[PDB]
Amino acid sequence: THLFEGVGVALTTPFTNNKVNIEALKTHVNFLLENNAQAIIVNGTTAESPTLTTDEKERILKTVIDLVDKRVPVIAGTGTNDTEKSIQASIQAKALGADAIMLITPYYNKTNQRGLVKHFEAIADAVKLPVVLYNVPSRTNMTIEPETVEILSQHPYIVALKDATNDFEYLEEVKKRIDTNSFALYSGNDDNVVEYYQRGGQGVISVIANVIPKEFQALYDAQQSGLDIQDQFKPIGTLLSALSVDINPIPIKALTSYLGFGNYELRLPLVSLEDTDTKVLRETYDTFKAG
Amino acid sequence: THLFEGVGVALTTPFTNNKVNIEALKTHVNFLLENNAQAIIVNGTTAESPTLTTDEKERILKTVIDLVDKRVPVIAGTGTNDTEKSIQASIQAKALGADAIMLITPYYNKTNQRGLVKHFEAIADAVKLPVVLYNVPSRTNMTIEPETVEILSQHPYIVALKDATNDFEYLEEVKKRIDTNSFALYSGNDDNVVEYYQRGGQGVISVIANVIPKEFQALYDAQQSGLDIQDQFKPIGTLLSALSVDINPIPIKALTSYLGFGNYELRLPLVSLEDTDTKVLRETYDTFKAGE
Repeated sequence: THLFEGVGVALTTPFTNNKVNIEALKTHVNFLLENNAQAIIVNGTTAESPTLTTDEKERILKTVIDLVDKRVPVIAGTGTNDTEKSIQASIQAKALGADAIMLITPYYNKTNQRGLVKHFEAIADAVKLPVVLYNVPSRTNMTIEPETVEILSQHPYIVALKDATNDFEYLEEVKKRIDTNSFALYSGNDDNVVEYYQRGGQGVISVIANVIPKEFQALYDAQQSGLDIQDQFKPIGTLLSALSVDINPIPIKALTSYLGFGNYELRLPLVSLEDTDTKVLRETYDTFKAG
Repeated sequence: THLFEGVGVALTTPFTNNKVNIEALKTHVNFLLENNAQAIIVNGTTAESPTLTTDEKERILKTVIDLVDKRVPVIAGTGTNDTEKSIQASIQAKALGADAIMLITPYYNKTNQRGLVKHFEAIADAVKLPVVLYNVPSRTNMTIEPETVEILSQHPYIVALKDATNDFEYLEEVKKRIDTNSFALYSGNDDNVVEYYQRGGQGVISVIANVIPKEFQALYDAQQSGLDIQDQFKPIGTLLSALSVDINPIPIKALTSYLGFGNYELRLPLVSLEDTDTKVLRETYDTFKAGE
């Protein structure tokens, strides 16, 4: 079947004075579960994984796993641009209790399509746990071509794709090529959801659900039931345009902190929004909530 | 005032049965020095730094430094998308004796221009060695804006830019803003050197100079003496076209192994060329050499 359907949260990392704050992470995760998140996706870029130490990643994953306590799937981002290191992080995540792992394509080194297959399959064979492929060309400069998706979807452990392609010709080429009964397609881009849902996607792995999980999941449920969400989505679109102001997770963290999850901090090389922009974004959020 | 001028080599890592071949590293570095390479850039993408263990990176850089023995600068690629990590690798590089560090912009996470300054300067302040900034939007998806390049050149230890934008309006905008007498502009794209040299660049940091260092440096020496290199470049251009068959360093290692620097191996996620393509590529090298 599927790991989940609807909204997964690309969970942010709460910092206090540059330290991971466990009490706040616990509080955030519980807030997510209570507000209908269908999965917690851990240590992705939204969590700033490129600057987390291996230890922090481990502390964060175990905390999430143990708190969530089997309530929804916990999906650990473990792939990096190094295949051996990816195998090892994946193996360790399995041992900690992850329900699944998520593997970005290589980046910075990149690789070719045949090299992708080798890489993804090496890790999936080693770990034998559901694998969510992650394709985001605006951060990797490479893609998982549709024919590469069919090949990979044929692997018994590789069951899903987070597609932040934001390219609807590519989604259509992928659907023609897989079986959604057993291979799920999740948008990696909050603001394409109305069309992504309408085109047969299984849900979304979401930034904005870090702070509006209830209304984002409720948007999914509405259309799944047969309703039109094109207009319903607008007030959310307005909030998403405000979030456009800088590279994720620089803006979203202004909102997680605003809700009391960590201070407003980002680890170098990221930097927090300046005062003016922080205030505007928070106000745009308050405005969404009143309505 | 520059670290070097002309051709620096983005050094490739020699693997034999998936292990760094130290004697081949040594033989290769002497080959480069003897064919007038002007600098050696260690542990970059061309060296497959993303798949090297911390141990390997360090054995590789210690070998190069001790062998080069201060003959040309040895510039350690140390930057990564991770500031803190980048600082510690850079302090370790200095302690092994590197002359300069190279610091690509962040990638995957990326950052904005303001954060770029904080990233590069925090490393620059902490290591206190000459820094070469490296901008390669086709692998990072971000850029160091000309006005950002300007700001960073004020920094005491930021002395150069390896520029792989392959964008000449960009180049001219950066020239307008910095002083090339004290801030060097090195191309990072082997195939634009003819234009890069006519527009006042200080050299190149090169992939193909892994195997034809003598020719590639002589091409620079030629235009520098006031000779036109446009036509003289073509045979080199022909070889580079053949090198674009796949993603660096996948093709170049088909040629370094060919010259006996390691076997033709790449660490996953990269894979070697199919050996049919490996054959075409080697013959094309051979054809370049025979033309001589």
